[PDB]
Amino acid sequence: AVQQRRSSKHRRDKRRSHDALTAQALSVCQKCGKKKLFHRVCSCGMYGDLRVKKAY
Amino acid sequence: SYINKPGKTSAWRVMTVRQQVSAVLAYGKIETTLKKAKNTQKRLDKLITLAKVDNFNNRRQVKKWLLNTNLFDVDQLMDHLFSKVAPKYEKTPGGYSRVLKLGPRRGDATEMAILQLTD
Amino acid sequence: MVSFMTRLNVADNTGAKQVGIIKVLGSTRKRYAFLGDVVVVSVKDAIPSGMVKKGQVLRAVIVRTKKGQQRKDGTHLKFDDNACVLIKEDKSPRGTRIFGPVARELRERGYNKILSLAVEVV
Amino acid sequence: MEIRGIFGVKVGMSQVFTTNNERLPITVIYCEPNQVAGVKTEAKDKYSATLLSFDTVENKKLNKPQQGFFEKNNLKPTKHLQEIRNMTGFEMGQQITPQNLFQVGEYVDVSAISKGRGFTGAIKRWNFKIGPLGHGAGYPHRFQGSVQAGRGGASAQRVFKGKKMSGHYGHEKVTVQNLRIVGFDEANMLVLVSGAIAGPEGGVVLIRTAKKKPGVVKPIELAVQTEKA
Amino acid sequence: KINKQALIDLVEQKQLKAYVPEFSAGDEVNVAIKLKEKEKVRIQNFTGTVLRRRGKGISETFIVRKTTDGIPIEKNFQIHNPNISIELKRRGKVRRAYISYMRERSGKAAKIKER
RNA sequence: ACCUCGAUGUCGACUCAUCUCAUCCUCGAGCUGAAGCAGGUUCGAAGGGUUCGGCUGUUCGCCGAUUAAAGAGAUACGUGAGUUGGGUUCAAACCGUCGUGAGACAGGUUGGUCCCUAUCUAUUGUGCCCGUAGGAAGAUUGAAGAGUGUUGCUUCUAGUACGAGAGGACCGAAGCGAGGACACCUCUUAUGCUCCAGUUGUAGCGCCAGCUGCACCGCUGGGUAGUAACGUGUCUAUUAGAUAAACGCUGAAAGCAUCUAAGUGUGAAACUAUCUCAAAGAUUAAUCUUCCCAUUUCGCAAGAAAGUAAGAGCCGUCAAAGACGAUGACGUUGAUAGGUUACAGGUGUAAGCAUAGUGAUAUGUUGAGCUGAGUAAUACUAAUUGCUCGAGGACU
RNA sequence: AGCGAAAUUCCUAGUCGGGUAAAUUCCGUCCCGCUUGAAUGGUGUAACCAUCUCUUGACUGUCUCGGCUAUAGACUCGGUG
RNA sequence: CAAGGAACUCUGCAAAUUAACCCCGUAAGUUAGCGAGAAGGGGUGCUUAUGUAAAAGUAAGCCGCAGUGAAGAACGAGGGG
Repeated sequence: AVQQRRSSKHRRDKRRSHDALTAQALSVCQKCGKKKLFHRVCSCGMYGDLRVKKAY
Repeated sequence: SYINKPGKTSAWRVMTVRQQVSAVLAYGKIETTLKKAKNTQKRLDKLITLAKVDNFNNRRQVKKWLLNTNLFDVDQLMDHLFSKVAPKYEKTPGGYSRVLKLGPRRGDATEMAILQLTD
Repeated sequence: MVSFMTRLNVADNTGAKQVGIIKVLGSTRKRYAFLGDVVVVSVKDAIPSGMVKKGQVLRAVIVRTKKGQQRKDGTHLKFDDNACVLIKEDKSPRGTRIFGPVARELRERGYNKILSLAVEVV
Repeated sequence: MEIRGIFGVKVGMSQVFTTNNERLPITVIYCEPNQVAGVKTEAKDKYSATLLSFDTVENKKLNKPQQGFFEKNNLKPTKHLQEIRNMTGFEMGQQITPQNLFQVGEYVDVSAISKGRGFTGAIKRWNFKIGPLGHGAGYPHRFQGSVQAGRGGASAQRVFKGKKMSGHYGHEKVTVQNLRIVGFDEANMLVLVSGAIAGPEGGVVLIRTAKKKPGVVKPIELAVQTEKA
Repeated sequence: KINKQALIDLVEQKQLKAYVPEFSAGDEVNVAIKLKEKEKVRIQNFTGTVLRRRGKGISETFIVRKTTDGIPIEKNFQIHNPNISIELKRRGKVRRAYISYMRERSGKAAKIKER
């Protein structure tokens, strides 16, 4: 199946109005800088207590 | 449609669950997909709870849920369990382990997560 | 469940050995032959020492349903075979004797005369 | 006709042996005494109805507007508020008990949300016959059927609106009519309703006075066991 | 608002008895059926083996199967149905909670019995 | 032969049907060479119902069993971007015929390609943004709608009206059913691939037993929950208004008569409500309730330091929901989920032990042991020590 | 001669009997065979048939009327396209 | 996958039952070779014992729903062109 008359560029630009991601959340760890995503581990391998992993 | 890979059927799932729980018992920390770790923690805490009895029936029951690794053999792993795993988990009922959320993977961008043991 | 074109065994002295239900009565497509109904049947195999032979069609009453139905009395009944009693288009039947136990829920729909000549009632 | 009402939640199903040597499948509904939140006659808001509260909860688990509305009229802080048409006999602050609302064996209708099963297919939604599977089947053999009403310039040239087609099913308020209540329990605020009630346990359940039967009463009685070894 | 979801049995408790004996499948029992045709209360006798024991409280149902004159008969009983007297005649060695072998097992073969 | 040949895909059944009324049934009414039952014909009424099979490829048709009846048609003689190719329409061949022959025949027979990931409209649900008189949470109104609106049998009235006898009701009531719709899992079944019991072949746990891996889930018998139905409960109606055909009342033109012109009525499963569902994007964007704001001073108080306190969103834990989005419950006063303990429920006597026995095996510990979802208590683990949008009433 | 409403029959859905609750299909028999028919062979013929057709025993989700499970796909997230 | 068992469909198309081992039994017809594994029935596990070279074979005992337990092993009958 295919269209009869070709869709113009403005139809495409209208359609993709909703294909936009939702931004994530910035978070400042109490024992780590390098602002991170909320509800996950940090970059310094911590989570506020529990140095569970290294940085490697 | 036609012939394809066997996939993630139940037998493969439980086999991977047992392998993962044996590995995490052998070492202590495991990084993997969050859902799989959350599912496997049930069997993990089941085995930990059943291991505190220290009886031959419990040994026989838990034998069919453990696969050895490079660090410990099956007998070595059972000896480790009877040595330094049970006594620490007598004062805390259930919830012996914790799971935390790691960042996304580079290639698949799926939610990685770590599972470890705690007091 | 005794549906369209179903074999069942005769349970009376009619000279037949095997009978087959062909078309149910009542309303259209009711597809049910539960206890107490009247159904059109056709005898398949007939032997001498009887009164009727093969080829002809009759109207009979089903008695035995292997599946069994939950009665409105709180008790369930089951059977291991299906059978029917041949009648002569009236309340009184052509049968003179009944083989094996029969039901009782058909008491409200009449036919107690037929019910009165069974070996036992369950 | 005047219609009373009450709210509650279904918690289970059992059966009860009644008189005349037969049974009755029963659902058990746990209701809790409520507070009449409001009554509106047809001379104030033109709809004579009654707003009631149910599923009482503590105060620290409720938003500011609803708790303020509840404390304005000196009522219990409650979770659910809903209206029932054609009821004016009660008054603000009065409690409603099922034992003081009906008789032993009258007829009352029930309503509840439906147990949704997700995006249910067309076959289960409208009981359409499956296509043949032997002697060839094509790619599909489970589909709603041809909705076409005619080709050409102007015969149909359109899929008719409201044709039965797959989609959302369940999770929609449904009702069952002409049911008989049998048993009560004042010590546990419990009622027994004959038949089955749609909606899983934990959802909202509403009992209203029947309309097809305008409140006729015919007794229903159960037997009591009297056998001991 | 908080509920146990066990009140079903809490109200079911009133329609129970102690006459009913504890028994399982694989035993021969004879029960009596009371029939009421508006007069002449009739007592029946029904003997046979127990097939299953499912359900709890008021939902406990069981099956009686018998073979008479070459015809098998099977009936299902709710335990707490009114006017149902049940007694234990003979019990033997049980193997399964629900038995599925009563259609190719006939006489002249010793059915199991215990002490 | 006027559109189509740089494509308009023809028969038939299957699924789904829709529509019209010259009505097949149910409904009402008249007439009748209509005693009653039972008829025959006509008049309005299309909401609903309108069977299953054997024959040939099938409508056509025959026959069989029945049903209140087994309607008449159209929609590209409905629907191959929905199937099925039996027939028609391919290349093969056979038989009869035609033809001197290649070959053919509306003559007969056997085999044989059926593609397409949907752009829009339409439709089924479903969401994001804006919108509604400042902003949120709600509760209702029902403008315009949709769905549902078949009925059979037996008994009572009653062997009563009627007819002579035989025969045999209109009007109402009761119960029993069958179609189809709504849900439910107490019983009954099917299913139940991280459950229970039994068991073979093999590879290992060094070895006996006991195990796991694989052998269609290895196999066989069950079964938690969920899930459905062949299972169970309800619905099929009661009624009001205005009515169609009809039947009237009184009364006129044209002193009579007249159902009609005025006035007034009875009156059909049709029409509008009473039944169920959704509903203010219903621009006629509706009513009410609560909560918050209006904070000295700066062009249009215009963003000027305070940009809601009301709430919502980001993220997390989940199923009463769930394709994502949404809905619903809860985010440390916290039982939301996973644990641990208690139990239900299912399976059926766990291993080991003691012991009889040549030995499989049997007997007591042992109605024990085990358990995926179940019912609860319990902060044990995860929901953290968080971020963002969010006010000066726009118009009398 | 033999055969015969034969896949040859338009009339014809030929007659009749049988199988069937019912047979435009099947088997057999009836001949005025349009144009049957003898080396374009005629007639039976044991066994063979991925040959065609007819009836029938058991067994069957084809069906009465559908239902459940698992996967892979589909479907949201990532990469490519 | 309950009950039915070919009733949908042009046609039992496709699917499912019979499967191997050895032991009985097997008709009409027939170019006498075949038809024929015809059809239709029995059982196959384990332990002990008896035996021959081990086996194969037999007797006694044990249990389950089931004993080529798993998989891999043939649906026939009849009438024709």
